Amino acid sequence: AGAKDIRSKIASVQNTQKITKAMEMVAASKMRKSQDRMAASRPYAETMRKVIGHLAHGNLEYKHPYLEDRDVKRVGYLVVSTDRGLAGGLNINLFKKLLAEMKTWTDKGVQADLAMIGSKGVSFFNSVGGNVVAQVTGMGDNPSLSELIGPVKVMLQAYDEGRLDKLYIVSNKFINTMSQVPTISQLLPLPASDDDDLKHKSWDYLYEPDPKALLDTLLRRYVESQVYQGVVENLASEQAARMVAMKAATDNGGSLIKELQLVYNKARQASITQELTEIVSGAA
Amino acid sequence: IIYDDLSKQAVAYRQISLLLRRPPGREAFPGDVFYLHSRLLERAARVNAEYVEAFTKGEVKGKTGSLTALPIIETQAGDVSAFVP
Amino acid sequence: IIYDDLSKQAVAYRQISLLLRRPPGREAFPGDVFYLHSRLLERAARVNAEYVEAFTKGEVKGKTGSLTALPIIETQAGDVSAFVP
Repeated sequence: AGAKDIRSKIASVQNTQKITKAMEMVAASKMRKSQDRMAASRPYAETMRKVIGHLAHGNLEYKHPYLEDRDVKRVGYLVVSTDRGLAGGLNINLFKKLLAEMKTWTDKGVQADLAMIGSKGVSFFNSVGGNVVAQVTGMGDNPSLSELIGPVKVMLQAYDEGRLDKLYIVSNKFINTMSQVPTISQLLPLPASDDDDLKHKSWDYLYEPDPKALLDTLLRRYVESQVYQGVVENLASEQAARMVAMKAATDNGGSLIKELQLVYNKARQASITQELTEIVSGAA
Repeated sequence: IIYDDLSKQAVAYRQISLLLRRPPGREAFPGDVFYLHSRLLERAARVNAEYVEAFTKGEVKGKTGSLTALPIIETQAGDVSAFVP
Repeated sequence: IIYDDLSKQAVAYRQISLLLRRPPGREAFPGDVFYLHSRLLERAARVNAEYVEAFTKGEVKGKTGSLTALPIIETQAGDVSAFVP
């Protein structure tokens, strides 16, 4: 206490308010760039899904494993998490939803399996004791598909090798700048769109060399693309969450300055009074 | 009975006291700034029927008088923790 | 030697000074409250063997003497700036 300590504390809180204002600005610009990098990713997945729609269950169809709902004896999850803190409640809401569903699956006696994108989830699920089999970390704000090839390779290999029976990606969904929602959604076996290529009756492809070898790579590339889109939406959501967190923190710093200054003024007045009284009432 | 400001009574007493060279205490209020308000507000009382009988020489029987006080105090910046409040 | 709360000897000396009408310093402490504690604490010393021989008139030779002091002070709200600390 005393005017000098409180004045030092006011100075430090003003500095904190500067820092958080700057972090809010930066997060807003990176949100814009990340939700451009997000929109740039749609065409690939959107056309590849129409190709698969025509080739898999169109006017002709095939019997690839990834398309059939076989019996669930254990599940795998791909978890997207940030690499950086100060993002608000994002990661923990996501992880609590994930744990709530993994609880059901393990109650039914089916095991669960995890592969981690980002280091926050890695540390968290190491602390909880989940089974993590593959991870990639330190992508930061520069996600690239060539890094996601590993962890999704592990899960696909373990799927068609018969050691999984369902595969999910769990990630946040960027909806509106002020709102973001965690979602667990399935990507194996392939979920069935209502797009009708019954109008495509009018034709069929020439397959070089044959359709069966092509459907396989199309499905693998499609799964990799959806995982990448999940990563990128989660990145834009991290930015849009850090923005609002830092806005709130700047307002809290501002509302705290106004209390520290009342305490400071009271201490200043008390010190003037005590000094001047000691002098006057000491003399004579 | 309503005292419209007992902060301004305290300030006027502080004036009268400092003009008499009396050493001040916290926030420059005199030593007996508590006794000032204490001996005032302690009169707002309720008294039993025997006190009323004895005081009024037996003219009033079985009634109990009372005086209810609502003092008003003004607090600078919402500080309920200063010497006079 | 462990002087317990020398911050309470300073208050006793302040009382004695203010009753003798001596000029009050900061926090009403007397002027020579530094000289009060200084000449107390400068007695805790280690003395060389020659001073001990001269003092004991030759009875003790070749031994140093020593007195160690551990005064205690109490600081209100971590204020090491106050006059006594």
